[PDB]
Amino acid sequence: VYADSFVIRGNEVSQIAPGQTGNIADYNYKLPDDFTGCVIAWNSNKLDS
Amino acid sequence: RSYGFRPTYGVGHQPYRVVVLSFELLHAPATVCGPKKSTNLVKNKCVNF
Repeated sequence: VYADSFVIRGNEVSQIAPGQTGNIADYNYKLPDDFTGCVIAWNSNKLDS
Repeated sequence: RSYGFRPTYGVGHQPYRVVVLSFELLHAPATVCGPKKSTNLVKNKCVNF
């Protein structure tokens, strides 16, 4: 089981997916094309700003 | 739920178009089959009917 956690900006949350490129999908976080599993995200404005 | 077809996806996630045919070889008046021509009905002889 693989687990990882990090903090980013909201505008680059939808970019977190296979097949994406740009600000966060090429300089910060990239995933393979044959990825399997699940993706979990939530808002954390009131405790990280 | 819906699908998310996009051309940039690799082979395996692209939409495919499939048609499947169904037959049934029971005893009933035949209506559809291949191109062939009949022959005169012979009787009282050893033939390959």
